Amino acid sequence: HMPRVLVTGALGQIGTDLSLALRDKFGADSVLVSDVVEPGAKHPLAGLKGVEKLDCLDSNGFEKLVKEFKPTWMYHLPAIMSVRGEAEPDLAMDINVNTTRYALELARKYNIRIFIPSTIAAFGDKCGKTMTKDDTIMNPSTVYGVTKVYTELLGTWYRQKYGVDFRSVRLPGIISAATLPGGGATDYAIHMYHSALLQKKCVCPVLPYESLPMMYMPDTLNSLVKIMEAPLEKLTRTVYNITGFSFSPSELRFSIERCTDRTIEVEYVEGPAQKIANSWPDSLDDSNARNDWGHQVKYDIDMMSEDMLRQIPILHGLPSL
Amino acid sequence: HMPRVLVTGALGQIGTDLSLALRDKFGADSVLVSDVVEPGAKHPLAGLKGVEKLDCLDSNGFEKLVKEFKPTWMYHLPAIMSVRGEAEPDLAMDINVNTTRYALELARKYNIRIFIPSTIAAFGDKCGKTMTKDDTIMNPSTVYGVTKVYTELLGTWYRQKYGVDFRSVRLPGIISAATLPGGGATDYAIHMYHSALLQKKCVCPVLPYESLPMMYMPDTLNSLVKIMEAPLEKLTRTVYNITGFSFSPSELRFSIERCTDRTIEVEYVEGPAQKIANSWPDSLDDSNARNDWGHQVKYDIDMMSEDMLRQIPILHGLPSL
Repeated sequence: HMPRVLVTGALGQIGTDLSLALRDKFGADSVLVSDVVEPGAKHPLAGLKGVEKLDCLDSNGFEKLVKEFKPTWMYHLPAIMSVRGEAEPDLAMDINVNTTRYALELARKYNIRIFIPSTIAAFGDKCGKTMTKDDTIMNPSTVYGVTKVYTELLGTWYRQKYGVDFRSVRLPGIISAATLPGGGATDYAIHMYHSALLQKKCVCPVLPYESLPMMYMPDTLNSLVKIMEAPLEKLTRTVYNITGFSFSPSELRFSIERCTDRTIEVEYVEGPAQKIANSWPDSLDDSNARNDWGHQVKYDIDMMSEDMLRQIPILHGLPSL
Repeated sequence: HMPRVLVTGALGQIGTDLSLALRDKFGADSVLVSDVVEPGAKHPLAGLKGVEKLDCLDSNGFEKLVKEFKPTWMYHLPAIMSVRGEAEPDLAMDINVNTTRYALELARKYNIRIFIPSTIAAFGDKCGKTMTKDDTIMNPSTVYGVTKVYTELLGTWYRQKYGVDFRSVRLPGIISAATLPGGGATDYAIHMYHSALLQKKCVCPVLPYESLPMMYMPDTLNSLVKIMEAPLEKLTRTVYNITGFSFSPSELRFSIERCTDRTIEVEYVEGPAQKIANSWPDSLDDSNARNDWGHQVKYDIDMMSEDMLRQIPILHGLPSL
């Protein structure tokens, strides 16, 4: 008595862990996962069955896959995110605007319950940055943000017009031990944990007191399954803020140093992430999600740090303790 | 010392009258106007020179025209509007989302000051319907509205990222004597004037006390030129509410009956327009436009009605007085 689940953009951070959690909960031939490239050699789902190559800009191949697999749920996860979007805006528009439109059409044509994530990047500096509401001014300063406002609104219209069961959350910063640190908006956090484990200098591009809403991956995974399991009648809206807890870089540093009893050498040197982060909320009001469908958080910042400092050596072979 | 002006979607109501006003102000070889079809036989600019056929979904033809004409201003006016958009959403998305993206890219590549209109249709029922602000919640219930929120935000991002001089107003209901009445959201108004002149029954699909922001075409034309003439430094934003005055159907009826001293036989019978109109503002706060660039209105509802009742017989040969 269980869903058939298509995941697109499955090689991302969320897509990888979600795919594995869905397989474990619903069995692996109940779950098909896809992405535009094949899993890299050491990628967590390299070698596994029921992972496919699919360019979501190839609308025929996209429909062919939906036609053959017959999903009842789809997690449509491809996105060019905030930092990379500012370098490759053509691709962010193609992915985040065109493949969203195709995905919604397929959800309509094939009767699929469709999850498309939005993001705190859909907010900008007029949002009311403290305990930001579900409904407020949306003035995003990144093209990624701009495309996600459109995705929210387009999905919602599909719901009203065609009865497409469109569901979404605005993802906060998502922390996990699998992620590698580059230049993403909230990547300083993961760089910080690596710096602590390697006992090397951490140059942090987000300013020390710039708070953001954040969550640890297990809580995210839980809520992403849970919003899809809810019956439609419990949902008063299509798009929900969700949060775990807020922190700034100085607070994260504090949590890590507390667990290790070692001071991280940190220099706060503004980078591209700062100006973006500063346009985003400090914290979200996620009370609609709590009330309608039971969004819950088990991790606080210190439980998260304990788990991160234990996992990262295991998953990436950095030094432990 | 004058602009070179490209108008796209020039056969619409605004496009036709604007094209003629720009020609008269700047000379006709300073103005190129285009649309996807040729002007119908009796259309106001049938026969004229410097009107072209161009499918704005043909991005090469679009660039070829910009390349050859070398505009310094572009009024990018094609749109599938609120009622028709609900019947042809594929076309509204193609036009209102894809051609907007092309137009902005061209404005960037070719250094063009670009006007793309938005609309009160970008608002929905959470906007704060009285004296709606420039910045508020945008929850449009029509696909046309959804695409215009995206246009606002995308244009604004082009401005910030690339220095594209993107300018926009949220058009209220626009009244003019040239328009013919069909099923558009605010077409009851024009049907009402025809009913009065023909002394026939008027079946009105908007409920009698449903107020909307409105303006008469000459004031619109004025503001559309004026926002483009402003120097960039006077503009504190890219998108401006503009209004003339608000009315409901009963108020319009009142104005017309007052000018004619004849009672119109009106039956208020809800149609598709009502539910849409009811999600839109009653009135707009246009004080930013007034302050930054001098938006001004000469017509009130009775001056408008006097002019409409004089023009419509002249332009369409209905009975006069």
